[PDB]
This record gives sequence, C-alpha cells and structure tokens, in this order.
Amino acid sequence: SKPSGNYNYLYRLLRKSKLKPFERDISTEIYQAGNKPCNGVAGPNCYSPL
Amino acid sequence: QVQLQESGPGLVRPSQTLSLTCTVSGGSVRNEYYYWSWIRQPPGQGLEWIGYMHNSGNTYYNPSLKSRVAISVDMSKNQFSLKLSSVTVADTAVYYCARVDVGGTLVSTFDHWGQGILVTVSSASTKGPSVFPLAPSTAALGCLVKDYFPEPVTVSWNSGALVHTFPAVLQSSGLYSLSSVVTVPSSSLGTQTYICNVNHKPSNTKVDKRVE
Amino acid sequence: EFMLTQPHSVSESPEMTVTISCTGSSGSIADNYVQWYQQRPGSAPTTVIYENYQRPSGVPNRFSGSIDSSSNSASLTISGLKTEDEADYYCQSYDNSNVAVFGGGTQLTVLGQPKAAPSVTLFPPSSEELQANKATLVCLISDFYPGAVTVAWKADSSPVKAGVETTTPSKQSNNKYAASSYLSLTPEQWKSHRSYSCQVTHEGSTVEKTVAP
Repeated sequence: SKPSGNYNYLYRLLRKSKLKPFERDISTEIYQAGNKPCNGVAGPNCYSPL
Repeated sequence: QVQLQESGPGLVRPSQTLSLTCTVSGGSVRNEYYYWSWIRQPPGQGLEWIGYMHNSGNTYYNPSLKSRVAISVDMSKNQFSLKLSSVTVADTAVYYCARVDVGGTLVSTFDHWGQGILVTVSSASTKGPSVFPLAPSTAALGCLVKDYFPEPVTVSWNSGALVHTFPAVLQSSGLYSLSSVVTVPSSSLGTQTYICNVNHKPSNTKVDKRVE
Repeated sequence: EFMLTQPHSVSESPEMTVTISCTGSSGSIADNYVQWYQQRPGSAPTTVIYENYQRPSGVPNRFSGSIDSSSNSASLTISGLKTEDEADYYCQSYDNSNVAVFGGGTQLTVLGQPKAAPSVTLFPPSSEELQANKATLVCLISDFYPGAVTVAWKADSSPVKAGVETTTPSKQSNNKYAASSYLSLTPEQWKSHRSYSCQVTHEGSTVEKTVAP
C-alpha cells in the first residue's frame, strides 16, 4: 500500500471466453463488449481489460 | 471445469455446405449421459435448436431443417462436427455449442455452452457502398449508405464534430444498410455545411457527400 | 409440434419482482423439463433455472422457477432486481419426439431512468434514392429507455410484412436507446400506393406516424 496510489498492479477484466485452468494471458488488447470493435483507442463497449 | 469452443469458417456463401466442429476440453465426447447439440441464434432473434447427437450414433434433428443438417462425433479427437446443406442468406447466425444432460429420468439443461461463432452467408466478395442524402421535415437529417460488403463500418460526421450510427443488419439480399443520423434544433440549422463521410476499410476508399 | 410463447419485453423498477412466463400450446408443460437461460447481450447463455425447480451453484438465490399445470405454463420469479439482471431470459423445454423447444425470448431490464415516450422520424425516399430505383423507407425511432423495441408496418389499406429489417436496440451517446425500421419497396409500388405507416407500439403506447409523397 502506498499513499500516492498504486499503478503497477493491474488485473484483466471481461474476457470474451472463460480461461482454462492454469492459463495466463499476456496480450493487453482491448475487449469488445458490444458489436462494434475499435481498432485504435478504446471507446464505448470497447474498453481496455487492464 | 468443462468448456467448449467452436471452430470453422466464419464466412460462407449460398449453395454451399456450412461445416463446423466443436473442440471439447475437460471431458470426453465418448462419455454417455450427455448429448452434443448445436443452437442457432440469428442476430436480433431468439435461440433455435438444430440437433443433438448421442455417442452411440443416435442423431436427433430439428423438424424445421432436418433434411439439411448432419451431425457426427469422433471419440479420438473429442470433437463433434456440424454439417448443413444448401445454405441460404437467412442461415447466417451465431452458432453455440451445448452439452445437454441426459443423466436422470429425462433430458435436461444445456449445462455448458461454448463461446459462440458468428458466421455469415453471402455470395458477394467485393462491393462499394453508395451514399444518399436525407432531407429533414427540432428535426432529423443524415445520410443513407447501403450495399457495402465488409463488416467493419467507418462513420464520420462533420470530419469528427459530433452519435448512434444505427448499426446495420443483414438484409434479405445479403448486404447491409447504414443510416447514421444527427439532430438539429431547428430547420434553420440544417442549411449549414454538414458532411457525412465513410471509409471503405478493406479498400481504403473514401466517399464524400454534401448534405443539408 | 410443442411450442413455447413468452412475453417480448418485461420491465419493472429495481428492488421489485418481475414475472416471465412461457405457455405451451401444442402439448403439455409437465411431461418435459423446462429450463431458463440468462443470456447476457454479447455473451453465451447460462443456465439459471433447470429441472423446473433447481438453480445452479453460483447463481444468486434471487431467481426461482415455478410450474403451473392448470394453465400449462412455466413462470420465472425474480425478486430483488440488480444492475446485472438486465439480460435476456430464454425458456426452453422438449417435445415428446425429443425435440428441444426454445422460447421466443424476453428482454428484462431495470427501470433506472424514467421511461420516456418514443419518437417517430418517418423519412420518405430521397431524390437520388428515387433515381437509384429504390425506396428505402426508414423509421429512425429514438427517445425510449425500455428495450420494448417493436415495429409494425402498415400500408395505406393493407399490412406490410416483406422488407422488414428492424435492427437491434442500439444505445445513443446520451444513454438512451434508438432503433431503425428499414424497409425495401419496389419504386413501382411506391408510385402506385398512396402512403405507408410505421407503427412502433412501444410499452403499449401505439405511437404511429405515416409518410406520404
């Protein structure tokens, strides 16, 4: 714990498919929640998982 | 835990045979007490059952398209395949794998579903869209972009100045129609210079149209 | 052929209780199991009520299933709505010929913001559109929170069924839903017919607006 806030610990969220047991993901590509994928920066329903 | 995963071509054309196969992990496809089904869900409609198959070879089909479906099972690779026949432009949907429980006294829920695969049926391969103005009648006016082949859509209003672009749907002809619109406080504001530009992603072709 | 019919849209304020029911027409509801699958938009369905009385582990106890043999229907009681309960619920059963019967689908949502009356933006074909030998009559309906997106087409005297290409409920940038009622008609039909109507009927309120040349 640090007073200036922690920015070196992150966690992936909202993966399109559930992982298998004993599996790690490294790619930090954004996740598409809707039906319109984003190619550049994140946006509505196309946020970043980290 | 047990999980499923679709596998197959994500884009086909009519007068062909839609072939798919689901790779099963965490469990053997040769295990009884379970059927291996295929569920269809068109975009915007409910679920539709295609058929489940027992490992003993007993394949149960849906009476709607029983004459145009075929299911197989392979105990070695733990993968069961789906094979339709005479596909049409209306057969495009999101196909989900599912394992039904045939354990106790009756058939029961699809306990484990796959991630779902979205495939489209279209015989075309390259087609440029066409823009059309939209005159208003607080008012609403925009542009009409129709008959574009690729799935990704590039919408630009006032070169970026903002929007609910109305995502298109697979029509009867196997194409899409974009109808992105904007709003104005009065008819006097519609006389200003408003531009609606679209970009053909696989071709890098830009289209311009003056609307007012 | 055994079938299952359930309401198209259900909406109620949070902390209250909703009820989604599916009624079997061409057969019995007690001869086969009935299952409810909560399908979140953009993900695969997931079982929340199976064997007509059982809920899987991990699913919150807010869900409960029931069977009515006198009315030949199967209901789903959800008490204490939450923000993640805005998914679709599908009632599925089996026919006597071992045919899986799926329901029509019910869109459930919590009433976060107050409900607003929908808007109608009937647009006739454009000049260049008419030059392209196409009509492309659209109804860019907007300004409605609940997911009760319905489209009922109607000509001057006759109903319209062919060419309906209504899209899924899409949310605007101001946190509000809006849809489009596409329609493709022959220009000869547009020249012969007098006018058409685009009935919305959102949340019972039959909002209707016509368009004429």
